[PDB]
Amino acid sequence: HHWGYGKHNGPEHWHKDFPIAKGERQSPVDIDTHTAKYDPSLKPLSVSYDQATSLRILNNGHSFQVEFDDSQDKAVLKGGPLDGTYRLLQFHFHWGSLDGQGSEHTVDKKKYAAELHLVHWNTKYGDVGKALQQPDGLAVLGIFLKVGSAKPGLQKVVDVLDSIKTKGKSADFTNFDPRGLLPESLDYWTYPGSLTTPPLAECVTWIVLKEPISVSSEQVLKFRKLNFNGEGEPEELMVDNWRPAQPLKNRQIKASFK
Ligand SMILES: NS(=O)(=O)c1c(F)c(F)c(SCCO)c(F)c1NC1CCCCCCC1
Ligand SMILES: [Zn+2]
Repeated sequence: HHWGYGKHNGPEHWHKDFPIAKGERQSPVDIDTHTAKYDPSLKPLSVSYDQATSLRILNNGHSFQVEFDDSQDKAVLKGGPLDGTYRLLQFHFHWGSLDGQGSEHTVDKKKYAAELHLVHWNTKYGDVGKALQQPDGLAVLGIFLKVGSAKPGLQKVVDVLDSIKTKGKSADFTNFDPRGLLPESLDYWTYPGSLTTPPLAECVTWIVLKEPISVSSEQVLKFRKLNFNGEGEPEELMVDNWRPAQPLKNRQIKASFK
């Protein structure tokens, strides 16, 4: 609607329209690495992206999102903390105005320049809209971005952003391989949480990778040239589209490693 990221419509306002914003399993959170307990019962994640079919990229006025065909079992996530199979629906990012900010999760209070979310839904619920109504409906793979060397697998995304500068713009984006956005290691933390944007539904198993990816200053600059506004309204750069850390409450963050 009118929710967004500014002073008058940002995260501190969302609770008026979405009261679960003050719920018991909200995301993101700070990852206290000394308190997260290694769980030797967790499994390696299985990330099977070999058959992914990207379709389109879209400026939705909050972020940009790369969508996939999830009408069968092509790109799927399973294992780790998950039971059953989760299909990849879309990925999007959160980023800052300055490199010292932009991530939603934090690690010992450290903020990363950006955070990538690969959003998957549990096939036992048949469609994403049903899955949003279930505590185990979605699995989101979160990957930190730091600024350093370019990520070559990101360049195709960055090069299309000028064709989707404003809200409501989209572009075919076929043949994109999300495998090129992953770091080497799949070591992760996991905890039960929520969407980080309205409706803030408490339906997500979070899987946050420990190893960040590096992206170049030029790449992240291109994110920051996007607009929150649509073609013809005052220009508002799309930056600082992150929700800060929420109370952990009665949750445990588990580590897959160490
Ligand atoms: N971080 S996240 O996964 O919760 C998320 C955002 F933070 C976003 F800012 C966005 S962009 C605008 C939301 O409509 C997003 F699509 C998602 N993805 C989902 C939320 C919207 C509901 C539709 C389908 C689930 C994906
Ligand atoms: Zn997100």
